[PDB]
Amino acid sequence: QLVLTQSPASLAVSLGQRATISCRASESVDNYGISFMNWFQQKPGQPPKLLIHTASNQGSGVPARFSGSGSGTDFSLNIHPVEDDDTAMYFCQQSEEVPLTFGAGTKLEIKRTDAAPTVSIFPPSSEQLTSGGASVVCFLNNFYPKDINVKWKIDGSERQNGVLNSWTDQDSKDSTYSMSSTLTLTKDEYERHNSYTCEATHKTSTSPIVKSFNRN
Amino acid sequence: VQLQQSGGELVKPGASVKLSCKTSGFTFSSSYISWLKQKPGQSLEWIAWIYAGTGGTEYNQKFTGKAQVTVDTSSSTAYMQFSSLTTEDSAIYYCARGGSSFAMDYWGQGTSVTVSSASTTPPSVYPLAPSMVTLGCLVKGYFPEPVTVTWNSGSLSSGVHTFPAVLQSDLYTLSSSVTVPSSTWPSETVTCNVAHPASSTKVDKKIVPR
Repeated sequence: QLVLTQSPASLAVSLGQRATISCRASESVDNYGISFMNWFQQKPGQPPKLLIHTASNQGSGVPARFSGSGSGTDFSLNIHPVEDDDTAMYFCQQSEEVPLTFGAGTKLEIKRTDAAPTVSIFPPSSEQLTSGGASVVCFLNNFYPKDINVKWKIDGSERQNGVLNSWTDQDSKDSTYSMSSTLTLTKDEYERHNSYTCEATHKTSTSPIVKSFNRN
Repeated sequence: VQLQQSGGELVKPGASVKLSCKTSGFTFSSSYISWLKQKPGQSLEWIAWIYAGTGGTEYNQKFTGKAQVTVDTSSSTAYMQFSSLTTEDSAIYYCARGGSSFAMDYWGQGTSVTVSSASTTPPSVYPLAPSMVTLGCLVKGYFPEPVTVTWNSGSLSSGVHTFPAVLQSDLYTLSSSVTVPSSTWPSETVTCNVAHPASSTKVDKKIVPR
């Protein structure tokens, strides 16, 4: 089975600049003086969409900002200029030999200026406590770049178990990311402590970004 | 050109699904139809194709046995029967026009198969209450996906973040935040509207100050 190696795993490109993605097939996808290399763009929740077929030919309604190149085992997708709508997964795909095989895919994101996250912390609702559980919720919204780590502290001591994180993809309007972090405890443990802290480390600051409340 | 795929399915392990793909806008006799699998956050695996004019099939060895692909030429429809289903076959399944040397230029919208032992369970909905003010909604303990969340019946759209659901302990949890001007709340109502079709549940939670 043909293995397609894509690179990089993800890249961030500024509006107007050039995005280049590479695909290395473990083996030649040439037959009949034709390279059977295809490129797909997939936006979240949507089916893939063919960009380039047979290495260098446009898909229907695919503008010339998208161009493929290459022969044999080395292929490239060029996007120039990159536009706001281009954030997506990009897959190369070979139709030289059965089984048809895809690269693992490259995530393209729009590079924008830095943005500190807006952090919000919420104690468990009194409704939730009547069921015996307690979730403390932290929203870290509208930040860039995407890299971020969240730590929880209870009366100042770090708590790692019971933490659930979820993230959004890059917002198509302002190009930021958002993150939800939920610390769940029993009602009884929750009510034994006072101070709850959501702590984020982000490029925006050398120091942790801290939001807390006292159960008082 | 269109490929209309059948609706999503929740089945138990050891079962079999019949996925369908109704096509129009091209000569069906003359084209290849491929079936593909894609797990959340992963790449695509090609399962099989059928050439509609002859009904001949080619299968990816990684799935052979599990998949059977046919066409009904009278109705421009392709089928895939996918049997001995396990939890690891939970994924989105696509049909696409293409196969052999022909790139896959038109795609169906995807059919979401979930293979689980877990029972349908309705969500618990919790208000998150605290210049801009952030409010929220916590939706916990439901199955299967999806639940949807809107604010103010879908009229409150800007400043909303709805986060992908995460599965823990065979039940899903998701959250949604909304940020509004502080002059606007609590003077004006903000309500979380949660829908879980699988359990025929609709829940409206008004966010009121603590």
